[PDB]
Amino acid sequence: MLNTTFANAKFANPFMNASGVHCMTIEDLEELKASQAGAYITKSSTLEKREGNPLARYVDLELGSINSMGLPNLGFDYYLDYVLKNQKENAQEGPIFFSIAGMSAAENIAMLKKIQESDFSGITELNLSCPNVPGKPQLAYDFEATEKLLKEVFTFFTKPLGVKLPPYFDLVHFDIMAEILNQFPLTYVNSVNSIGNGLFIDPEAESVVIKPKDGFGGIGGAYIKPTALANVRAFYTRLKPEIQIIGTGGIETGQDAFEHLLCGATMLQIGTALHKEGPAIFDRIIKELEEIMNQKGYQSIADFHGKLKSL
Amino acid sequence: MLNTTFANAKFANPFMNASGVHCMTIEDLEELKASQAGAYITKSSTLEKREGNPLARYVDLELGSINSMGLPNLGFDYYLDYVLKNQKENAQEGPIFFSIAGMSAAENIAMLKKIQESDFSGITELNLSCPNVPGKPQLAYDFEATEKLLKEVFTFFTKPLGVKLPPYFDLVHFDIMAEILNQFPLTYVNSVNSIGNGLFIDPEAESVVIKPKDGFGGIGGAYIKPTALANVRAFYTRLKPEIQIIGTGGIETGQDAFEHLLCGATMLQIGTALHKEGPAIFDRIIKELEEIMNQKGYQSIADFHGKLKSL
Ligand SMILES: Cc1cc2nc3c(=O)[nH]c(=O)nc-3n(C[C@H](O)[C@H](O)[C@H](O)COP(=O)(O)O)c2cc1C
Ligand SMILES: Cc1cc2nc3c(=O)[nH]c(=O)nc-3n(C[C@H](O)[C@H](O)[C@H](O)COP(=O)(O)O)c2cc1C
Ligand SMILES: O=C(O)c1cc(=O)[nH]c(=O)[nH]1
Ligand SMILES: O=C(O)c1cc(=O)[nH]c(=O)[nH]1
Repeated sequence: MLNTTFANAKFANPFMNASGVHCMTIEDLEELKASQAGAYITKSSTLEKREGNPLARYVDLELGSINSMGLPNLGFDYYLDYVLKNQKENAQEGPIFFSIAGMSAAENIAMLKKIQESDFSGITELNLSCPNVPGKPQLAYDFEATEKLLKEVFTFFTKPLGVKLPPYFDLVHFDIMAEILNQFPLTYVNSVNSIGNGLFIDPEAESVVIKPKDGFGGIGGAYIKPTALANVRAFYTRLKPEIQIIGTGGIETGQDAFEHLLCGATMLQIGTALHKEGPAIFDRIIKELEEIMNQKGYQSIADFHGKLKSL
Repeated sequence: MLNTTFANAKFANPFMNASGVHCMTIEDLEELKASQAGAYITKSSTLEKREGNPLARYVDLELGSINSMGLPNLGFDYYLDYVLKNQKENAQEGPIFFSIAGMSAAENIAMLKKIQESDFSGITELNLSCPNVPGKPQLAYDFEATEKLLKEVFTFFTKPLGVKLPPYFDLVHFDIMAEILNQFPLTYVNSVNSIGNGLFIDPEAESVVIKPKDGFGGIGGAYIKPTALANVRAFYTRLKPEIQIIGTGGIETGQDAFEHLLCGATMLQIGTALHKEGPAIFDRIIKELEEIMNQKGYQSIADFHGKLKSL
């Protein structure tokens, strides 16, 4: 019942990991491949391998998570070599998704050229929102710099490309961004990365709980669902239908997933809850969603996709 | 133990209602005066009375609230006449706070000129984040327009003035705004208004839960505490010490208040939790904070104010 078409490919169900979670090593990626996820995405990579930030850099909270990982990753070539070899042995009803988060515009262009030049036939996700690098305004909060980068990208990049966006909080920003993105042949937008630079405090110790950046980190989980649904819905009513949506933020239960799909998401990614539970989450949440659909008489996601009702 | 000095005035404790909650009529305001709040603030006003948005416009949520009130208020002259008459009968160890939220730059200047010309001797709060008017980018997300307005204001306004800001999510935005505000003789900044334009869905009805704006509204409560603490802390390490801070966002318990004061807030405001519980919240949360302080050996807020430790 959760069969999905996205970016002209067929998936068994819309669920994926969110970039950054369970997707750093080839071993992690093979575990996602073995799970019941519909599709999976690599850790956002940079040209050089990176150790990332000092530890403690991820903390589980009652209502979600806070992190400032610092883009720890094994480097672009490691992920590219893995996906290229995994295309060479044909199996996943499913392109692999490949996230990049260069430390500059130049680095993102350089990685996109290598992807474009390679045989990669999967789907690439450009991270415009990589939030826990110290010293850089999220690129997707600078509308002019975003537009300039995308213009340069689409002078050469003809393979399927989505962008990973930070949350926006003002309807006029949704208007401005949809006007920028609508001029390109983008495959998708992925809404939302972490809510940026929140703070969690241990009141007993009177201190922050993560080490980097004086304790400020991206917030995920149940704290952010209201903003994530809003971002998915607000782009769903504004983007051209050529650009589809991946919804990420606060997905733990089948009900949370239902809600993103009702707003207009086509694939769904799970971050915080997958961190906590491990890839057994995918079997649990697919069953929760199917049970919701069965109670409502729904046999396919097209029965309620995008059909959130106003009052 | 909770005696506080702020804006050169003395208050019995730092707690207040947040603007918008329990502060629309004279009767509401007299109930906050009667309660144990240390101080209180009026509903944001406009020059003309406004009925505000269609109903359902406020909803209680398990983790906070969503609202799109539309700035329902009884109009500037009604609040000004009330505070002016309440200054005339001398009592509150405590200036009243007066919030304004003009529908334009002109209306805000017009109301500020009336306050400056009146005998008002309390404190004014200029709302730069009034989020549920349909058709207007939050003014405080437009740094150029914010700076231009504040420049004009401080050509004439000599009385104690604070600004109510929306949450920021990028450390560079904290830098830009602190640079703008630090050039003025502002009394305070009040961080945070709601998280803007979030969405809450009833999955059984498959619809949004508030009427105006296709169900998008400001989010308050426990959802937003990580963001509000970050915004208080980030302005506390950047603002000149002349500009003090009011923390608002997700305060329900003594521990939540403790955390905001640890970040640097001097006064605290309670929105969602006061909506739910009514003015008896002030007695409860004062006692909770006092108990935390007693357990730590603290006899005054200065023992821990702003002393949040990094790792
Ligand atoms: C541990 C961690 C690492 C993250 N790293 C990335 C990453 O490399 N790239 C990406 O685009 N987002 C990353 N994020 C953001 C997630 O992809 C997702 O957008 C965020 O956690 C919102 O989802 P959630 O509520 O399910 O956690 C990361 C999140 C987590 C918790
Ligand atoms: C019912 C509603 C009305 C609001 N109206 C205003 C108001 O007129 N002006 C103001 O500056 N903020 C208003 N806000 C925002 C609150 O002052 C406070 O910034 C927001 O609720 C965050 O606090 P909380 O987590 O304690 O709710 C209102 C909030 C509530 C829920
Ligand atoms: O690796 C990081 O810290 C990271 C990247 C990103 O895009 N989002 C986030 O929450 N963490
Ligand atoms: O009146 C409104 O809707 C209101 C104004 C404000 O500044 N903040 C908010 O949450 N609601």
